[PDB]
Amino acid sequence: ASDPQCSQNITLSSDRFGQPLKQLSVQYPRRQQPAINLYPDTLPDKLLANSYDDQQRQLRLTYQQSSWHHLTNNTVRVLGLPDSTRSDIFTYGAENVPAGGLNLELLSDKNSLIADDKPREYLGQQKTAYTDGQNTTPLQTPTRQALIAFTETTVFNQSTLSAFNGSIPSDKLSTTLEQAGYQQTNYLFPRTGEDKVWVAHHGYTDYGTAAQFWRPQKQSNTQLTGKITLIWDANYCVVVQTRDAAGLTTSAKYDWRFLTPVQLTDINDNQHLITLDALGRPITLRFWGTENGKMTGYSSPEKASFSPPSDVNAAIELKKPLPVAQCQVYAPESWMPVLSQKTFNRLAEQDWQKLYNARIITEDGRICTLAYRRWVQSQKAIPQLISLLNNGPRLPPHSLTLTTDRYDHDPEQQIRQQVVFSDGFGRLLQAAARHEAGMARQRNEDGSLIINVQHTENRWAVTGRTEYDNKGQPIRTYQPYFLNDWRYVSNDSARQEKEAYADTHVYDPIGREIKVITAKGWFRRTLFTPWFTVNEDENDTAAEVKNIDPKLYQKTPTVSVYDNRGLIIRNIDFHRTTANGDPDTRITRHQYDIHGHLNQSIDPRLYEAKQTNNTIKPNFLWQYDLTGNPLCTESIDAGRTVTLNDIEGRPLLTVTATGVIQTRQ
Amino acid sequence: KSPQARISNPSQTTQTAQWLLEASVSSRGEQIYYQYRAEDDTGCEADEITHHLQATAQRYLHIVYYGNRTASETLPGLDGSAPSQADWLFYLVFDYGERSNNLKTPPAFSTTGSWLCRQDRFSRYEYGFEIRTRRLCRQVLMYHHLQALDSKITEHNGPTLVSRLILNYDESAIASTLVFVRRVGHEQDGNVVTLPPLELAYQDFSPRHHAHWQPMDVLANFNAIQRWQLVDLKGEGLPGLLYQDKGAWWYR
Amino acid sequence: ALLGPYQDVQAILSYGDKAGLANGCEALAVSHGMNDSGQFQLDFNDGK
Amino acid sequence: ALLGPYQDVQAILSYGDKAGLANGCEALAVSHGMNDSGQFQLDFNDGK
Amino acid sequence: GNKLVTTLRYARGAWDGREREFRGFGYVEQTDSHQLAQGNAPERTPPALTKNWYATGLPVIDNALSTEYWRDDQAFAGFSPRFT
Repeated sequence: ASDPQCSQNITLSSDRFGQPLKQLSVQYPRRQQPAINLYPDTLPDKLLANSYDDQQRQLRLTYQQSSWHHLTNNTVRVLGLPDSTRSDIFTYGAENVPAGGLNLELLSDKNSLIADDKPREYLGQQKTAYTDGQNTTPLQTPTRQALIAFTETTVFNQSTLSAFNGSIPSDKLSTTLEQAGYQQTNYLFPRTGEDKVWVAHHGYTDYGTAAQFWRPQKQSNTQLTGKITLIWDANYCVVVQTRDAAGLTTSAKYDWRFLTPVQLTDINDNQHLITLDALGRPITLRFWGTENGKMTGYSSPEKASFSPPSDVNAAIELKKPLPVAQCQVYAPESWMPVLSQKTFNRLAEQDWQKLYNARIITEDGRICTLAYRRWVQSQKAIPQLISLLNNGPRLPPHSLTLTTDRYDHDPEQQIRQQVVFSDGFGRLLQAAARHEAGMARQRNEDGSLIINVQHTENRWAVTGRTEYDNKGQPIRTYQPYFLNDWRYVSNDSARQEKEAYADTHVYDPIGREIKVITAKGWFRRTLFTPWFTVNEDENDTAAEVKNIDPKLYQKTPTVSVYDNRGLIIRNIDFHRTTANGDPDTRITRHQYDIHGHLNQSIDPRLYEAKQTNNTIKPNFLWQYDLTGNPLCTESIDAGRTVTLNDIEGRPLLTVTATGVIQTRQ
Repeated sequence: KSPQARISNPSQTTQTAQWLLEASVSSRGEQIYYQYRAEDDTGCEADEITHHLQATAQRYLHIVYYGNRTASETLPGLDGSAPSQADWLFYLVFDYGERSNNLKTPPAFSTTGSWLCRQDRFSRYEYGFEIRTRRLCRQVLMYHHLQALDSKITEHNGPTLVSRLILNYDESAIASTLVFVRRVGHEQDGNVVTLPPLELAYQDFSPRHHAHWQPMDVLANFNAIQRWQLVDLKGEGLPGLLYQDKGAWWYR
Repeated sequence: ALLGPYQDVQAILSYGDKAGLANGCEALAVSHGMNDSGQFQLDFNDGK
Repeated sequence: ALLGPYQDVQAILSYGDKAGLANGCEALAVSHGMNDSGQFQLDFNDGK
Repeated sequence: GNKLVTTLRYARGAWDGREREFRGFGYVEQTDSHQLAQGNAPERTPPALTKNWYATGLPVIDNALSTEYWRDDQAFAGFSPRFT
């Protein structure tokens, strides 16, 4: 009922095209301890007591400024081309939140927490370097095609230069940043008294001309990396033959019915090829190439021709010396019933056309559920056709993979067979692998599972079997087992055969799992509150069965306590050495800052020492750049390590806690 | 722009009621041309002929031409002269009874089969003239100009079918709906590859089988002969029983 | 709304002090219920 | 104007300049509006 | 054999009148229910309700709708339409 976490997004301003020129995101402070607790439930007393922190009570106002180009005239219009943005965080206390909270009119007030230009912590900015493709120099007015030369973002400023701390001479630092590719420039949305900041120029693209359609020709993460290219096909819609800075190339061919690449040549000129069927589905593969200059492989289709079965069982029956690997038999209609063709032909002689026209039976012998039901409801049905349909087996939509590992047609190794089932929601239901002869679960032809096992060559390891709630969550999952078949068995029998093992998943309305009920006879359980979550493990939950007396683990959940940004600031553990004693409440503490990077953390032992002796440092302290990179880590156990990466995201140098300075070429 | 992209009064072509997309181009040069076919007497029943035989009423989307073989930022509508199939790489085609849908082989892009009239026929009058629609689309299908894409393909490749949707309709004459949809491809050797069909149902109606009677005891003494009127007053959405007395109204 | 067109009212309206009235003017027949009168036709210009 | 369930409306229409106007013709009753009059039956052939 | 059932409940609908069209419903409830198969569990994901309120663009309803909201004395002031 009370103590909610609250968040509010406010547009401060927008242009004539509805673009959000000024924006604010607000994270409200936590309410103060009420006279009456609403959710002590079954919690340790300490969980409410220790749930309060300064980080839950700061008013966070994230402020953003931006602009877009809008190109207009009587014949050409382009709207919304962003070219700039700036972001900063302001922080205020509870005393800065008026009754009723914040809203736009208050925020637009001349004395507003933003409006009178109060201090704020800079987070970063971004700019888009637009081009007409004929220039490396950015346009100040992007063109109709809005082609982009690169994008510019901030990485460092004076607060992050500070972050390098000692052992990093400032001369070397500015020099290194230039070497690393950072440029030092102005703010897109400058403010009085501010200096220049370091930025990265990245995501570079060169473009072709209108005649080639406006397609990219070359690209790089940055100017510190190799520039790579590609070839456009004649119709400029297919990427052909990419080429590395190294001079390395690849190549590919497309299946023009699907405009989908089917053949690929790698940098060692090796071949990889897939076949597509009529619907564009991948059909096996072949590959070949040399080893130590010696040609091996499954070879090309004209030497290694292949026709996959449509019958999934025929595939199961294939032998070792095959020309291909990973053969794909798709039976998307395996769920569809089939009338035995012969019994049907017998009945079809008089009724085919009725069922054909009624769309009960399709031109390929499939039976429609609706049409069938309509015919039966109307009493135009024949009992013999009804039984034939009911007799027809049905398996969830299914496909089979046949993996081979032998080159050419040189046999030795038996073919790996995998079966995969999925439902009509596109969720996977189960899969199994073929194994060597041994004991396996029996089944009835009608799909009933039998828990008992008998020896067979047709042994499959069935795993991952899942039943779902039809909203989006699994509800029942099974332990792996061996089946004496490959075919799917019915869930009804799976559930009656209680000796089989599976877990049950209970969810709240959100989709969060609340309770894991297991085969073990125990469960996992959790509580969600606006400030913390509680995780009860099996020893704790096992207390409720009412081995080390569960009383020891009773009411000792792990609790994660969050700030008002959803970050974890405290972890509460409960230490008991005996069932008959009181817990030592052990709280690990975490402090986040600026961007939400963890600023520091400390264990409860050193923390209580810190409380009486200020000599104690957090177990860990961090400093970081504007993208959140951990430029420096300082530890009570490991000393201080500093690392500086270039635009690419890789170190040019690092300094160990022992002062070893390493650099990279 | 062009007449095939318009809905207008048959007696006066200048009374255009509706303008239909004819062409589009993006800043990247990609562009699309939209070809429609006007309604006409195409296998009509004698009654259509006898009672309301107007022709170029409803326009139907026939073929959408996309995949620009040449680079240009010019809008393909140009001067209203329809482009050649050869100028485009891809085609979206709507079949209104032109060819068989139960072929083992794919259907042809170009045929001679006529459009077929449906039992379910209807018209609109809100534009001040009669706009007759005589049929529904039987199949949606997509084709690729394979040689433009590949270059080593036999010339008759312009029309390669890639994929089609079979549409089965409930032709009750009074009304019809789409009942089944199936996605089918074809192999180059004439094989049929499908995903199972999507089945749809609509609510049944048959007064012959479902008519039922109940006494309206609740409406006792209601009588249209006197001062009684059915009307949905105060709250509305369902008529109550109004009685207009001399100098007073009463209402149930 | 008491009755439909094929139902009749049997009722009589009367006045207590009939002493000043002509014979029969002491009462009114009621049989219709819709602005009715005790006579089949009403005419204010009737001589009676 | 609007009326409650069975409410009538009362009013007198009159001419304050009565001269040679016949006795009682200086005023008219109103009870329901709707082209009302001071007569239960308006009859132009009344003779008066 | 599991079935997911969902039901809607409508309220506060209104006609525009002036432009002869329907504006929509001021309020619609959505209830979900996991009518799952037997042999699954003694405990199931519970039913749930989504309570949605919408502008009809008709203050006679739109203002009234606030009276249907779940209450919280610590809540921030409710929102009002802004015109500029």
